[PDB]
Amino acid sequence: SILEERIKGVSDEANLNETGRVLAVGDGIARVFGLNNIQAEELVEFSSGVKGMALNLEPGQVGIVLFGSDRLVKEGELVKRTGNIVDVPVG
Amino acid sequence: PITGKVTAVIGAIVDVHFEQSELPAILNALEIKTPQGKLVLEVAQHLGENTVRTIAMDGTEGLVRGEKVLDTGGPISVPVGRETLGRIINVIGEPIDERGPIKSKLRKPIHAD
Amino acid sequence: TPITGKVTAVIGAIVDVHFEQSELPAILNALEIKTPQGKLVLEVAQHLGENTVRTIAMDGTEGLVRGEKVLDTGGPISVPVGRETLGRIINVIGEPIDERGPIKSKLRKPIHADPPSFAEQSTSAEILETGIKVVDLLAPYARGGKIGLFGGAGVGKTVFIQELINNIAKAHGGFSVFTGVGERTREGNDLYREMKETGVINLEGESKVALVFGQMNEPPGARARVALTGLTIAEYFRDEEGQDVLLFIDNIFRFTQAGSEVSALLGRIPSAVGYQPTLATDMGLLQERITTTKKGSVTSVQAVYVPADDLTDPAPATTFAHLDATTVLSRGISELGIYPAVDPLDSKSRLLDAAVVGQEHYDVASKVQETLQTYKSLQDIIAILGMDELSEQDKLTVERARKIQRFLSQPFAVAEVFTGIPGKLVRLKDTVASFKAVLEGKYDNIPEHAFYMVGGIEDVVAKAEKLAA
Amino acid sequence: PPPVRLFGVEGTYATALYQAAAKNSSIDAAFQSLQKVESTVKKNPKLGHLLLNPALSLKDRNSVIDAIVETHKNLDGYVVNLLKVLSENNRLGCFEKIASDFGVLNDAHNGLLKGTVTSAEPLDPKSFKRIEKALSASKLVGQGKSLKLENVVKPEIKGGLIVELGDKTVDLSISTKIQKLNKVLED
Repeated sequence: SILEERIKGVSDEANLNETGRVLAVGDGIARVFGLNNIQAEELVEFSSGVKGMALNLEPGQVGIVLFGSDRLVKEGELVKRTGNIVDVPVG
Repeated sequence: PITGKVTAVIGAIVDVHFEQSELPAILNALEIKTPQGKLVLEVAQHLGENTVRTIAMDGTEGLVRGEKVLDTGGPISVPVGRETLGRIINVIGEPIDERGPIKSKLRKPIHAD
Repeated sequence: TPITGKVTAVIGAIVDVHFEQSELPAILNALEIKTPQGKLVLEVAQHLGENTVRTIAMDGTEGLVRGEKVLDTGGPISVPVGRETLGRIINVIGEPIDERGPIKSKLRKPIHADPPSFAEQSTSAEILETGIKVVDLLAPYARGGKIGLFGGAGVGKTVFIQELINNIAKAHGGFSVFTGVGERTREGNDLYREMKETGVINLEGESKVALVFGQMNEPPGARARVALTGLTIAEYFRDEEGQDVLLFIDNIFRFTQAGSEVSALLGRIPSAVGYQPTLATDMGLLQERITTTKKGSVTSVQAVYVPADDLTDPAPATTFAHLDATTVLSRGISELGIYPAVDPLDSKSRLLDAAVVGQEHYDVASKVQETLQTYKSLQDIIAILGMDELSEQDKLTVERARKIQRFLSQPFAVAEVFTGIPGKLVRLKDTVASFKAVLEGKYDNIPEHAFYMVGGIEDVVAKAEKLAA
Repeated sequence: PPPVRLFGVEGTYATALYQAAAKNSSIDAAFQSLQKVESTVKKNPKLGHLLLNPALSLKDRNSVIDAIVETHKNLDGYVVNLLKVLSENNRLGCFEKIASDFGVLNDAHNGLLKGTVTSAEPLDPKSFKRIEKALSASKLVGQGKSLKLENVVKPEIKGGLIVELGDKTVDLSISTKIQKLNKVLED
């Protein structure tokens, strides 16, 4: 419909598989909307150069734990999957 | 600049609702023009829906839920310089020594890594 | 049809699944989510209704993608039992963790089972000799009993038990179960090796012991149901094989502790000192499925890792309720250098009685208690003033008690390695005599140093000669 | 006054809508239009399923509402206010929830009841009819209060039947009778 077309128009059109956009944030833990694809205890990278580990996979939201300062993160930043469980270079 | 209307004043924890998509970042400094003078609120959370949770640096008495807030844009920026030597400055970085408006070079954010 | 589901939540190791079809789940069912890391076993623990279960997950829950296919395997996790359990160390599911390949089984049995009935109960009290002087003297164990230890933080909680395993279970012919909940892996490997070496596990032959071992590394949830798994193995021996069993559990504090971890996540408002509000029921179920019934006499040994060394904490408190003997071992008596570190005023058994170990034993024990109680009483005076300022009559009692305290330390055979002092296993018949003599002050005439860390009364005499040199 | 409170939450929303439109005496129209807007919400599948979950502003949400009332003219005025409330509460997730609840309230106004005669097997039509008749004959069905009778297959109750409707049941399944038989012979 024309209504449906206008609905597509007013939407951001990200299906949020493998990316989320952060909701309310602070206290060094974040609640993200989306991240439909997301492994448990994965490392996610926020668009602010700070990464966090998903702890609570909850219906509709995922609760990342921010490995980094609050000042860096603001609401509605785009969270991309690092795609890997928390790993550290070894050698 | 971003402006917002006060949407709670439970204790000295004042929640301010800011324009759509445009909300101060965490640790920013907000100034609410008050009959008192000014009230400085510091953003310490984002409560979602472009609302924040702030703490106050001045008394919150007589606030009306709806009062305009102005966003400085970052942690309180306090004057620095050899001018500031021997001057009593209160929390909002303003003279309380009453030796007049402190002539300043630079001002700098209070939170610094 | 397949009771498929998706993983609605993965809040810690308390995954929640949302079953699609209206085919019901059931509480204490087990579910297999197939993962590329092999399957993951979860156990339905709550029904939140509207086909959303909330499930305890035994193994780790890392990697899970929210919306992960499930299949319901139905009913509680099924161990495999047989004579083949003997000489095998098994994972919670039952897979050999000693990697001795497929455990041939006859019956695979549910981890959960109901406590046998009040009618089925049978009570007996055949004095088991441990060959440890303090144990025999103060609170002898007895067959079918539930024996208790309330050892402190790493006081060789395991070491005390190891001596007991070395003595009692090689003097027991029937089946025996070793279950080690959340124990340090390296010690477990040492134990496995020692058992194999002492032939109790004879891998070529048959083993009169079977083992379940749960590493302290293992995720909390696995540790929670390690007990239930072992408990089933014990039931198979007790019931199906009929043979008198034995059971060792170390630590049943881990059973409680694990429970405290999961409860909060499960959705429970926690009781004081954070303990689970389901502490009483859970402890109750575990300890009433361990019992001597007409089916079989299972002597059980339970070890409590006293947390923060406070025995008034609710977890130790509920343990005291379900035991027939306790032998609290405390850090203070350990610090004094007395190995074993059993508190002598905090040991009790229902198996200490004048109609059990005889009037003479009971009389001997009465005097031991009285002397030691006096000795503890005068600890204040001893510190504030000098020991010479003690009343002369009392000073004799104190000197006797000082000797008694030293006398009670008996070298152990598993400790013999660590201490370096050769072990001493002193007969129960010998023990009564040895203490009796001391009570008659016969050998009270030689140093405290002589009494310290030695075996029988005769050994003290010989050691007096040694000391004299 | 309320047509008997349904739930506490979301059905308080439905209750309010109901009593307000009941006093407007325009419940069938409201219900029908709600069904229609619900149908066009569902028949907007991307972003009429995938924008029932909040992710966008109050102002942007309002503009989603505006597109929704653009999709068809007429929607009562009470359900146009209901959309406002939901936009303000930023919860369209429980919109279809409210729709279902309003349906329950609506069919309560109709008096149309729903029942079930659960069995472990598909039942005869003669049985359906005879039971519907029986239930109407009895005062179990109010008369003025209608009835639906749904057989569902649930192996749970092994064989037999259980008739269910209202807070009145008669359970003559085989499994339950066996339960008591077994139990009495466990004595």
